[PDB]
Amino acid sequence: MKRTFQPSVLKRNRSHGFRARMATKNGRQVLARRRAKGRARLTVSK
Amino acid sequence: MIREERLLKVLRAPHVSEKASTAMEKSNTIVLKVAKDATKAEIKAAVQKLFEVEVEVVNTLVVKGKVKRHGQRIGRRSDWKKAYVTLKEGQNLD
Amino acid sequence: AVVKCKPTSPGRRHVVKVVNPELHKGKPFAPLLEKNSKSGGRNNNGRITTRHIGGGHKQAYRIVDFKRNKDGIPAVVERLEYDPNRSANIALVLYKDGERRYILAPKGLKAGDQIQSGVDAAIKPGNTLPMRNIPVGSTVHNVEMKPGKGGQLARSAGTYVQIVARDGAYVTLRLRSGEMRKVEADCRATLGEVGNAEHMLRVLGKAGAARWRGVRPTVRGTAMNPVDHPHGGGEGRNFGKHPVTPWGVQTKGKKTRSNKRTDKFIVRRRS
Amino acid sequence: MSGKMTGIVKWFNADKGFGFITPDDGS
RNA sequence: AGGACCGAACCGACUAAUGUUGAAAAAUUAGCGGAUGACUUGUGGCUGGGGGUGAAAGGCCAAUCAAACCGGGAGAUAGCU
RNA sequence: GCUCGCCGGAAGACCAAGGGUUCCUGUCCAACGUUAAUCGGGGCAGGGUGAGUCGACCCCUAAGGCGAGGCCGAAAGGCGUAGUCGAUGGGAAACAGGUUAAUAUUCCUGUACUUGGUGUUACUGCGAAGGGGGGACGGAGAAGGCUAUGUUGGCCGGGCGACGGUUGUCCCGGUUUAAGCGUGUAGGCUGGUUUUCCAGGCAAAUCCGGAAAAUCAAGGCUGAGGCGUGAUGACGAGGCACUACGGUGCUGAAGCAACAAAUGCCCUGCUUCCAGGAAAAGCCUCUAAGCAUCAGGUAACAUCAAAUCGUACCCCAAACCGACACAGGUGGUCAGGUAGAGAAUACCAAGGCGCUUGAGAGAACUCGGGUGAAGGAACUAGGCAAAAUGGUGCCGUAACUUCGGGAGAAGGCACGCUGAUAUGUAGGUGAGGUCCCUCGCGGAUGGAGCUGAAAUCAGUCGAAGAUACCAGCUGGCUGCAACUGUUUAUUAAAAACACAGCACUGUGCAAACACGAAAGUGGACGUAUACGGUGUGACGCCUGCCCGGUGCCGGAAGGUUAAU
Ligand SMILES: [Mg+2]
Ligand SMILES: [Mg+2]
Ligand SMILES: [Mg+2]
Ligand SMILES: [Mg+2]
Ligand SMILES: [Mg+2]
Ligand SMILES: [Mg+2]
Ligand SMILES: [Mg+2]
Ligand SMILES: [Mg+2]
Ligand SMILES: [Mg+2]
Ligand SMILES: [Mg+2]
Ligand SMILES: [Mg+2]
Ligand SMILES: [Mg+2]
Ligand SMILES: [Mg+2]
Ligand SMILES: [Mg+2]
Ligand SMILES: [Mg+2]
Ligand SMILES: [Mg+2]
Ligand SMILES: [Mg+2]
Ligand SMILES: [Mg+2]
Ligand SMILES: [Mg+2]
Ligand SMILES: [Mg+2]
Ligand SMILES: [Mg+2]
Ligand SMILES: [Mg+2]
Ligand SMILES: [Mg+2]
Ligand SMILES: [Mg+2]
Ligand SMILES: [Mg+2]
Ligand SMILES: [Mg+2]
Ligand SMILES: [Mg+2]
Ligand SMILES: [Mg+2]
Ligand SMILES: [Mg+2]
Ligand SMILES: [Mg+2]
Ligand SMILES: [Mg+2]
Ligand SMILES: [Mg+2]
Ligand SMILES: [Mg+2]
Ligand SMILES: [Mg+2]
Ligand SMILES: [Mg+2]
Ligand SMILES: [Mg+2]
Ligand SMILES: [Mg+2]
Ligand SMILES: [Mg+2]
Ligand SMILES: [Mg+2]
Ligand SMILES: [Mg+2]
Ligand SMILES: [Mg+2]
Ligand SMILES: [Mg+2]
Ligand SMILES: [Mg+2]
Ligand SMILES: [Mg+2]
Ligand SMILES: [Mg+2]
Ligand SMILES: [Mg+2]
Ligand SMILES: [Mg+2]
Ligand SMILES: [Mg+2]
Ligand SMILES: [Mg+2]
Ligand SMILES: [Mg+2]
Ligand SMILES: [Mg+2]
Ligand SMILES: [Mg+2]
Ligand SMILES: [Mg+2]
Ligand SMILES: [Mg+2]
Ligand SMILES: [Mg+2]
Ligand SMILES: [Mg+2]
Ligand SMILES: [Mg+2]
Ligand SMILES: [Mg+2]
Ligand SMILES: [Mg+2]
Ligand SMILES: [Mg+2]
Ligand SMILES: [Mg+2]
Ligand SMILES: [Mg+2]
Ligand SMILES: [Mg+2]
Ligand SMILES: [Mg+2]
Ligand SMILES: [Mg+2]
Repeated sequence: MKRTFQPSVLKRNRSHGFRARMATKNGRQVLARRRAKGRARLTVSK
Repeated sequence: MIREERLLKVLRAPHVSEKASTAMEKSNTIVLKVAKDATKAEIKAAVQKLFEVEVEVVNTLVVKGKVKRHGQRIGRRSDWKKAYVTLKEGQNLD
Repeated sequence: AVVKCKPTSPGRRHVVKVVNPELHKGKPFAPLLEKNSKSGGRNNNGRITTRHIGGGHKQAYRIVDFKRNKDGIPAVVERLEYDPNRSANIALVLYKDGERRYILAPKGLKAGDQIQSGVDAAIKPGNTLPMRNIPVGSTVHNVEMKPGKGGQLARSAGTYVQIVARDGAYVTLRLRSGEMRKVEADCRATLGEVGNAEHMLRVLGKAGAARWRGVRPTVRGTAMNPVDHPHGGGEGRNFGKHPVTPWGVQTKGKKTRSNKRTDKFIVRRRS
Repeated sequence: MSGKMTGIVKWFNADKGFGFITPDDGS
C-alpha cells in the first residue's frame, strides 16, 4: 500500500528546517526548547 | 600569484595505491592527498614550485569518509580530497 | 448561427453550438495579451470565498479599450476575434496613426467599418461620444458611470441601455435590468447593442462543458448533514424549514442592498 | 531487547486490534 | 466528430474462494468496470482544528476525526468500580 | 563444469527521487541470515568515484513565499509596493573506440566544439534600467517523406556431420563505424526591393506599425534524411605466440545490396475544432542621455581561462516507503525474432534467475486444479461458484425509438495443407538502360530484381483445420435512475451525489456574498445574455385549489414603544 512517508529533502527542509524555524516567532521558541532540553540534533537540518 | 605559504599548506601527502602506480607508470600521473579547500590552480602552482616539475593538467575528486565502529561506538572518518596530477612527458618525480 | 448537433452520442444529443464564421481563425494580436492566472475562488488567505469555481481551460487576457480615449482619430475595423474572458466578441481596430486596439464588438459591426470616438463623432453604431451629445431615446452600451473611468454598464453579449431623459448634468438610463439610474451627462457611451446576442441560445449538453468553463459542481444543501448546512439532515428527504444560505440568510425574497451612498442615483429599482 | 520491546508494546497495542469477529448485536 | 465502441498499459475495485497469531495492521488468485476524458500522473506550492476541504459518505486532514496531534491548566472531576 | 527449468514490454538494461559506501579485493563465521554455511548487502582491514561540453551551480521567470518604505492592527503581528527568492519550465558547447578488481561522454587514442577574456591588425557610430521583434507555447486528426531497426540475398571465414541422408536450392558465424564539417534535398512558410511621409510605440528613433508611389515575380527563412569527408584510421570472425590457464601480446578476411519498417524524426509542421490554448531572460534591433576619433563596435589571428560541487552502488528493489532479506507500493527512458491487429498471448534471443530449510512417504482432511456414467438447477435465500460462449470474412437480423440506435441483435456458412490459374498473381518498390534539362540530392521513359496479399478450381490428411495461448453466453417481462461520471481509504458503488436543463430570488458595481477585529482579497481585471444562493433534475405531456398558520415583500394613518 502507499504509506504516509514519501520522503523529499527539499520539502523536509522547507517545512521543518532551520531557517523555517528561525523565520517565525514560534519557530524560534522551538529551538529554545530544544537547546534547553539539550538536544544534540537541534533540527532536521544536516 | 598564489602565496608560498598557502602553496605549502595545500599538499598533504602522496597517495599510494595500485591505481596510483598504474597512473604513474602509464599516464605519468601522480596521485595526491591534498587539502580540502585546495583548488586545481593552487595545486598546479604548488607542484610546479615545490617539486620543480611541469604540470599539464589536474583532475580532482572528493573522498567521502567512511563510517566506522570503534568497539560498538559509532564514528565517522574525515572527508579528504584527491588530485590526479598529470605531469608532462619526460618529467619525473620520486 | 445556432446549430443543433446530431445525437451520435449522449452529450451531443442536446448540444447547441453558436457558430460565427466571421471570427478570425488564428492567433490574437500579441501585444494586447497578458497572463490571466486562475484563482480557484480563493483569496489571499487561501480560503474559498466564492464556491464552485475551479478548473477550466487556460485563458489569455485581451486588453480591451473601455475608456475609448483616441478622440478625433478615425479607426477602421480590422477583424473580429473571440474573447474567452467575456461573452461578447471583440474587434481589432486600426487607427490611422498605426495603433491597434481591441474593442467590444457591436451588433452590426463588421470588418472594414470605420469608427471614431470623441464629441465630433457621428452617430452610427461603433462611435463613442458623451451622452450630452447623444440623442434621447437611443440604445448605447459600454457606458461609463464616472467620466474617464471606463465603461462598466452593458458589456455583455446582447445588451444595451436606453437613454430616457436628460436634466442638465444628468441623464436617466433604462438599464437592462429595468432599473432607472442617473448618470452624469459627461460620461461616454458607445452606440448600439453588443454583438453576440444569441449567446444565451447555446446549450452545453453535458457536464464537461461546464467544467471546461471552470464551474465545479454544486451540492444542494439538503443533501448534507446539519453541521454543514441549515437545510441538512433528515431521515429521508426532509426540508421542514425556510430556505436560507449556507450562512443562515433567507434567499427567497430577502433583499440585501445596503448602500445609502448610491440611493440618490437610483430613480426606481427593478421590478 | 526491551527497546525493541518498546516497539513490541508501543505498537502491538497500536496495531489497535481489528475488532470482534461475530456480526452479532446481542440486541 | 464523439464526457462514442471493443480492448492492453494505466486508473479503479463488482463477485467468489483463500487468508484472518496473514506473505500483507485490507492483500493474493480467477473473473470485473472505465480506458481522448468531468482522464490520469510526476514535481513544487496553498488552505489549519469548531478550522480546512468535501460530485456530501459526517467522508478526509500522516495506519487516529460527531471536532487532529503535542505540551500545559492537571494530581480535572468521579455520590462509580 | 555439463545438463534441466523460469522471465523475457521483464523477474533484462539506464536514471531521477530516496538511501548513503551497501561498490571491489583480502580475511573471519561468534552474532545476523527463519537450516548449515567455507558464503553474504554480515564482522575487520585496505582500496575505489578523475569532466570547459553530463547534471548542479549560474542568467531568467511561473504558481507561490518573503517583503525597504507603506497601510492596518491591544501587543505579538496581518497584507502588500519597489524589489528579492523560488523549477516541475526557458538559456553556449563532444563524439567514436580502448582500458580498471572496482570510475569513465570524466582516464587514454583520435577527431571536434563553445563562451569569455586580454593582445595586435583592418574597419568605424558606440551607448539602456528604455522601445520593438523573437523567445512563445492548445486539442484532435490525416497522410506523405525518412531513419532506428529487422529480414533475405550477396560477400568473407569455417564446416561436410555420434543414426538413414547431406559438395549443396547445404549448415554456422560475421558483414560495424559517431560527433563534427561541407552540401541544402523531400517538404513547410513567405511576395520581394527602393524612396517619401506619418496625431502611434510615455521622450527619441534609421526600429516596429501605418499611409503612398515605382519596379521586379522571385528572392528569402526553416528543414528530417541522404551523400561526401571524418576514416590509408578504428573495430573486426578468426588465427599466430607466450601463458600465473586467469589471461597478455601480435596479426587480421568481408565489411555490400534489396525489401519491410516505426508509437521515433521532418512536425514548435499541415488541416480542423472550440473549451480559444505561461511568463521573463538569453538572442536580434532601435535610439536616449552621454562620448566625440577617446571610449566602445565586428572582422580576422594569436594567446589565456572555463572555477566549485556531484559522479561509487541499488533504483520496481534483499539497498526506497512498508518494524522483516515482507508475495504490497514507487516516476521517466530502451523496446530483438517467430506467429499475431497488437506494447495482448505463446515460445525464444541478448541478458538475468531457480525466489536461504531440506529428505522421504504417498492416510483422513483442507487448498488449487483435471476428468466424469445417466440425468441436467431437482441444489440454493439466490444458477453462488463452476461449466459454456468466444476470432475473421460473408449472409441475415425483431419489438421499440429521441431515427443516432437497438445490433456484435438473434441465427448461420466457410476457415488446414498441397498444386494450378500465376515455376509468386494483383498490388507495392523501383535499378539498369535510353532521352531531355535553366544540370542536380534533377525530370521523363523503362522495366530487371525484390517483396507480396486475397480469391477460385482441383486434390489430400485427421475424430476434430478460429485445432494451442488468446478470445461476447443469449433472449423475454418489469422497478428505479435519463445518460458518462462520483462516493463511505479499511464490511455499504447504490435507487445515493453530481450532471446538462428548468424555475424562484437577490445583486447597478467600491455589486451582492464570503475570508478577514482591520487594511485588504476573492467575486472579477467580470458588469444583469453577468454573478451568488436555493430547489428540481435529460427528453415528452404537464404542473391543479388554498395566503387561515409560519416566513418574506410592500405600506405608513393610527395605537404601543428605547436611549435621550
Ligand atoms: Mg582532462
Ligand atoms: Mg568533478
Ligand atoms: Mg455556484
Ligand atoms: Mg445547478
Ligand atoms: Mg446539485
Ligand atoms: Mg446524507
Ligand atoms: Mg444549524
Ligand atoms: Mg419520510
Ligand atoms: Mg412534513
Ligand atoms: Mg469512451
Ligand atoms: Mg484482479
Ligand atoms: Mg474498454
Ligand atoms: Mg447519517
Ligand atoms: Mg487516517
Ligand atoms: Mg478541534
Ligand atoms: Mg468539543
Ligand atoms: Mg486546577
Ligand atoms: Mg486522575
Ligand atoms: Mg552452476
Ligand atoms: Mg519460458
Ligand atoms: Mg558496512
Ligand atoms: Mg559484494
Ligand atoms: Mg570480503
Ligand atoms: Mg560453524
Ligand atoms: Mg545460522
Ligand atoms: Mg560487507
Ligand atoms: Mg542558468
Ligand atoms: Mg511573485
Ligand atoms: Mg508580505
Ligand atoms: Mg515595514
Ligand atoms: Mg532570481
Ligand atoms: Mg528544472
Ligand atoms: Mg559499475
Ligand atoms: Mg524586450
Ligand atoms: Mg499545444
Ligand atoms: Mg536502413
Ligand atoms: Mg549426420
Ligand atoms: Mg550418418
Ligand atoms: Mg549466413
Ligand atoms: Mg557525416
Ligand atoms: Mg555509474
Ligand atoms: Mg531491477
Ligand atoms: Mg528471502
Ligand atoms: Mg519486496
Ligand atoms: Mg515481440
Ligand atoms: Mg507479455
Ligand atoms: Mg494427495
Ligand atoms: Mg472440470
Ligand atoms: Mg456428469
Ligand atoms: Mg454425459
Ligand atoms: Mg429444496
Ligand atoms: Mg428450486
Ligand atoms: Mg457467475
Ligand atoms: Mg470458466
Ligand atoms: Mg414491484
Ligand atoms: Mg445512474
Ligand atoms: Mg474510491
Ligand atoms: Mg475521490
Ligand atoms: Mg468501504
Ligand atoms: Mg464495496
Ligand atoms: Mg474588490
Ligand atoms: Mg432530487
Ligand atoms: Mg404546485
Ligand atoms: Mg401568508
Ligand atoms: Mg413589514
